[PDB]
Amino acid sequence: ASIRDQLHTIVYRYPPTYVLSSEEQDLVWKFRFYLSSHKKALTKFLKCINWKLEDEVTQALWMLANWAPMDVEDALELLSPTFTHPQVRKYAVSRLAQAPDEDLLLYLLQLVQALKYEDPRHIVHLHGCIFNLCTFLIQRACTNATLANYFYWYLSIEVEEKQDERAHDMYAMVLKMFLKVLENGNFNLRGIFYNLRKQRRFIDELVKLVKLVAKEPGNRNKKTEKFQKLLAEQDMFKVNFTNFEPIPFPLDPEIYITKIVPMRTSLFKSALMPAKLTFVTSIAHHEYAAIFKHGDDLRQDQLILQMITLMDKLLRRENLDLKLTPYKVLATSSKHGFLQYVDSCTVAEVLAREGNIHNFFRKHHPCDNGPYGISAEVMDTYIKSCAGYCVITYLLGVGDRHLDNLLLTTNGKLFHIDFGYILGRDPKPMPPPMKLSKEMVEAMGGISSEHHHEFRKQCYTAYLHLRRHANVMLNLFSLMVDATVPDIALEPDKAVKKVEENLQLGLTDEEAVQHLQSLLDVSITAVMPALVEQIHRFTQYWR
Amino acid sequence: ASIRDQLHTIVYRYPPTYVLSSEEQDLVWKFRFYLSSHKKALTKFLKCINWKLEDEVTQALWMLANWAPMDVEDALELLSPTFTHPQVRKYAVSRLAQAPDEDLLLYLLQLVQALKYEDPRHIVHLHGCINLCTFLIQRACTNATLANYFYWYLSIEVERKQDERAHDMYAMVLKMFLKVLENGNFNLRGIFYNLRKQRRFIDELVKLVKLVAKEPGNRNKKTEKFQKLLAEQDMFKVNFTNFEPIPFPLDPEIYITKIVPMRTSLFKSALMPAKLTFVTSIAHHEYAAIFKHGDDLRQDQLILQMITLMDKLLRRENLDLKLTPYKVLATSSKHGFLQYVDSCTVAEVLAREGNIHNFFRKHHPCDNGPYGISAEVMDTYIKSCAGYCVITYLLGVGDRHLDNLLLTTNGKLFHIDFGYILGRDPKPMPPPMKLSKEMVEAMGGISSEHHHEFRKQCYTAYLHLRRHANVMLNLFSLMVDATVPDIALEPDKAVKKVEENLQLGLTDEEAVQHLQSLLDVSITAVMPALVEQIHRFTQYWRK
Repeated sequence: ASIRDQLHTIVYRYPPTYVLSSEEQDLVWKFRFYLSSHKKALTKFLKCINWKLEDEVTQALWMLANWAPMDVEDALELLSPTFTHPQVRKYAVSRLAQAPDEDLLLYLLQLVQALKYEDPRHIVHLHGCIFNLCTFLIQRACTNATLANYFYWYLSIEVEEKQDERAHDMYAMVLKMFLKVLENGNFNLRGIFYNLRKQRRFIDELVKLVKLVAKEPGNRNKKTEKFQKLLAEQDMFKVNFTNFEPIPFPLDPEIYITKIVPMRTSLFKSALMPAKLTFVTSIAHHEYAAIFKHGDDLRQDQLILQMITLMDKLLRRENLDLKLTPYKVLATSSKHGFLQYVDSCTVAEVLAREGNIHNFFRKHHPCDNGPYGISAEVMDTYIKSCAGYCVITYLLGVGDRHLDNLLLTTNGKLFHIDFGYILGRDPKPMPPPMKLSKEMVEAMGGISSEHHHEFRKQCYTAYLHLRRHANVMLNLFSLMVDATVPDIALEPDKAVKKVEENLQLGLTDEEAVQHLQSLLDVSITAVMPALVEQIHRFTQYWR
Repeated sequence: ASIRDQLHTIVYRYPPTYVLSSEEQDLVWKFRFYLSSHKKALTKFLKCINWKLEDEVTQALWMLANWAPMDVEDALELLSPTFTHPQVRKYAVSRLAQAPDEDLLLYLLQLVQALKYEDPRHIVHLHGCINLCTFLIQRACTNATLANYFYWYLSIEVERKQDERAHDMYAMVLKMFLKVLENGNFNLRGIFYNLRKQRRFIDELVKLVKLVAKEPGNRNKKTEKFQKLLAEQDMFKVNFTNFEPIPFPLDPEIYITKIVPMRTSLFKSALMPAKLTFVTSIAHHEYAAIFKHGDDLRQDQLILQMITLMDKLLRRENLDLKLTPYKVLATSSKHGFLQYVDSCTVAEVLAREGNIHNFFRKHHPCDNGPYGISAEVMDTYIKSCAGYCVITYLLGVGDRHLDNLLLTTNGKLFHIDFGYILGRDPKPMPPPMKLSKEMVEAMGGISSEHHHEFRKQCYTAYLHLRRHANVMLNLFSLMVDATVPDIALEPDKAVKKVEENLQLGLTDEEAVQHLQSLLDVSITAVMPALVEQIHRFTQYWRK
């Protein structure tokens, strides 16, 4: 019908986790038969059928075979715990199979959690065969070396020591099966297996060394000295850190390492003391650095970093480059991992060493002409980084921000780090909704500036695009409900709702921008002491 | 042609005071030939041609005469010093001829001011005889209320070294007008007889009032004296206890027979206003007015004309914000009349009845009513609030306090007194928007449905007025040499101050955002909970 279409388009194209559809179910259904407008339609169609009858199930399943094929993002929802039925799940797996590896890696973290939701019987039967989704992950991980790397590391965190007992047992089973398939396959499959073993041996020895450093009494500098001496001690360990045979790096399976440089290694002023390491690579003695951190479970951080990477990709697709830095994390075990090292200086360091951010930029990229005697791109990128981070931190509810927590680079970028507080948890009783240092606002030229205005403009458009891609972020959050990420595990059932609450999906675009602006304004006013003075004066007016 | 067609629609609909299109006006010239499309086309056309010297002129008039006739507002701009051509002004005055008497009444204040602009010759040759001055006179004679206001607006102005000659011109003009009335027919003679009747009365009331001031002492003492001077028959040229019916200078439709002495009271203000009760010719109806001896009232009367103009525009849009444009006229500098509306000051309401709701509750209590108040009173309150906030913002009205704002039993809120205009405040700060704390509680505070409607009403009033910006700007233009206190300090800046609050550069949503921002600061300042929250947010980055 003429209007019939709009009532339905709002349903295909707006609600994402809504149970909202009810009567709609009967109407979508009657129209379900004539027109599968979009893949988006299909996810919606699915919701009403499995509701009870088998007669309903048979008709719906046929509808599915012919329907315009779902997008991976929607397929993700299908692996979700809400839909029991074997045919829809086979279907979700077929949709992923169609996907390219790069896309598969992004989601993989979620797919590993997705495993929890499949029937154990499929997993036990495959175990029986060696001694769809699960067979699929193994089959594909074998196909491509970097995928295998991630698959392995994700499975290991899961396997190591109520319903947990059941889930651990399942993961243990997947790992034994994956490892046994690899040992057995050919040159290409065995090659993968040998490499994983080399990483496994290397990390264990690395862990032994860090523990010795941890034990040695002393301040940062004395411990770092002990750490440097240890690396250089050859054949005190099962591995010789000064030389080894090439091992694909767990953060980046693409780079082999072969060496560490004992004297280049530092420890962070951070309170857990991360090593930095340098390695050399298999190529032309290149360096890599990474961090190695031995205090917390990096899982919450990989989730957030995965989230930042995803958002960066979506904005980049729409031709919005907020110059974000989505660095790499893996955890090894809970309690160790790596993180990518990006050349950066924390804001507090910058403030203490140079008077203020502008001075810092100006030193690295002076341009007499302007904006502030700083080359424009640097100003432009600082502005974009700020807006991307401000919106992304708000959406994900990142708490516990401070001057140690934000960093800068020489190019301009700002980014965040250390995502221990997430989804509105904070060590302090307050917000602000938006997280901006007085220093960051001053860095922008203050309240009225070609640049500050530019910063707000960027937040709003960033916000609008992110809102549009709510389906993927929400589906991914849905799969992390039993995830063993601390902040999520406090009320698992509330986590997705909170992300969704921030997305402000009810509101119209014009309305949503006003909302962000509102949050932005309180935050900036409380941070700037003249604005607080102005409010003090206004109260004073009415007397 | 097509996109260039859009750039054309851009020039007509958007600005009234732009210097725009200098190299570009000849571009407008090119498509103007074929496109005397609509009225707004014209005002722009004239701006381009006339800047150049001698033949552009003859071509333009042929074009003008051929042009789809100009709207009356456009006409207002043509009277100004920006256009000095005799022909164009003739045309502008022909446009005025088209206008209804009511529209004339409105513009007539600015129309009187318009006279200051050329030509001096017209006045002197019409005087010699014994087309703008002529027009105004001819029409004053047609309409009795028109004539009334014309007379009063003239007599104030006749009561810098180069401003001294304008006075001369006003004088020449008033007397010509008065002479036409003397020499006129039955009807003109009648109006004239009535204007004179009004003078004597004004002078006799002035004498009485001066004598109340001459006596020194208490407020009760001065009222006693006032009552006695009114009751004293024939100690004055006019007997105030009863006199021959005269049309009220404030409201020419009403005639007055007498004043009631015992009913008169004096106002709280240090300079002490008198409230008079008048009896009218009809059904012993009574009229209440205020008579003020202290200050020149031209500033109050501009603001009220503007409030009245604005109300009409809104209501034409069928937005009735339930503003109250009480009529004001200044007889002379240092005395005039004010329409009186039965009202209670907000300070007065608050001291007498604890809070504002109690006041509304006293008069219109409904048990299922919002606040134990009738639903309609709460609505009329919200709307008046909204209306006034925006109008006050636009006109930059200062010196707001709780004696300045009064409430009716009906729920309307309105602003009483316009000492400070166009941004001037005795006090050093805004707030840009004026809301007492008590007013917001009266709405039931920020998290209420009424407060939301109030804001929603603000934005909407604002958007609409923006659309009618041209009328207001032109009205203001003709007020540059006005003899209003606040225009006189910065004549050149005055128009620009109103135009700036209109924010025409902004697109509609940006405009709404802008207004949200001002409302936000203004309301936070006032509410202590909102201030404390800012305290806590500031505290967040401290440690």
